[PDB]
Amino acid sequence: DNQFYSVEVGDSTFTVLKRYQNLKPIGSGAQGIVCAAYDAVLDRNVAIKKLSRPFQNQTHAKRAYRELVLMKCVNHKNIISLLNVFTPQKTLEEFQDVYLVMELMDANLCQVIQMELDHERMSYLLYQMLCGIKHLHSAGIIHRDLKPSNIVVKSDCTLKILDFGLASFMMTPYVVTRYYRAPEVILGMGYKENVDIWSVGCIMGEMVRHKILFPGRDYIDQWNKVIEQLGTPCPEFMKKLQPTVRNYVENRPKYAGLTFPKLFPDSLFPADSEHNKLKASQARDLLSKMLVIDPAKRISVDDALQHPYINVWYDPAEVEAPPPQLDEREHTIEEWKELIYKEVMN
Ligand SMILES: Cc1sc(C(=O)NC2COC2)cc1-n1cc(NC(=O)Nc2c(F)cccc2Cl)cn1
Repeated sequence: DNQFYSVEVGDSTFTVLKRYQNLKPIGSGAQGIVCAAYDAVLDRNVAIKKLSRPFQNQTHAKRAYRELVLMKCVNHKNIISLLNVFTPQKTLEEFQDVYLVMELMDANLCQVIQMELDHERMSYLLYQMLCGIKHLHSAGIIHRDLKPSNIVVKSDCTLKILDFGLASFMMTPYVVTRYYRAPEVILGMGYKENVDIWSVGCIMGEMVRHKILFPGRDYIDQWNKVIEQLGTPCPEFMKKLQPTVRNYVENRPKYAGLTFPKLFPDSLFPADSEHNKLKASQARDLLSKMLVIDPAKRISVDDALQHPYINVWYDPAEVEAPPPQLDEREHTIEEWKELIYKEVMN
């Protein structure tokens, strides 16, 4: 008789529509807790994400509102699409949580990165990330925070990006992962679409090396790892930095940088047959063109899709699609609560 029922999944209580049965924990990040469930109405398995009090603070509220609005806009096989959105609370006064429902995937890209992948699967996963980023860019969305935990895949190698990136203080224990951010984000520099190509390079490099390329406690250690491996950037890049940051960057020790065959040796690639030897040199070539500090010299998404390691998956039906407003204002808890509540109640 009650439209909703509640079940305990670890430390989180999930109050969901009775169509969703056999809820089980699968993962969790920071914005919310996630469960697998059987949807008895659609006769299919789904993933349910709980957003607890999204209006509680500016950081939570801006992301919750933006991702609800943008999700209804974008329509791409490599970008998340919601099956349902609901709240168990009946009024704005009582409104507390938002539940988002999507197709159930099998793993996040962090799990995939740990496995040895042949060139067929590695290049197909990179092709799909580039198709998804291309669709985001066509909709006027430049991501800037693409990372493995926000990318999901199924057993058949299909892939979907879960979030829309950057729009600051948080009193929670969870710290954000900054290892995939481009130099232009690390150094507050101004950016174009190919800021996301740096993140694809970091992901690709980690798939090969099975270790994060540019780790660090904060941007200080992270920038050191970038220059130690790729080398000190050109003076043309140095002239585009803001004066205070430019002084910091030009006063670090000078690094020549390691060659891409040295950063990614043949030992890390399946290099047995002539077919695989060519694919490994093509994979290194693409890494060489994405992991470029200066965005004026870094490869674009469209040119990355045309790279010989990627273009073996090209097809006009999914590379291109028909494109389609613009929100970014500060609000009180009450105003954010009503903006998110109105979006949940279409
Ligand atoms: C990372 C893993 S692991 C795994 C698994 O164990 N599958 C086996 C097969 O039966 C159990 C499934 C997934 N998976 C995660 C999502 N979605 C979100 O993380 N967020 C998310 C959401 F849920 C709902 C809406 C929005 C967002 Cl953004 C989808 N699939």
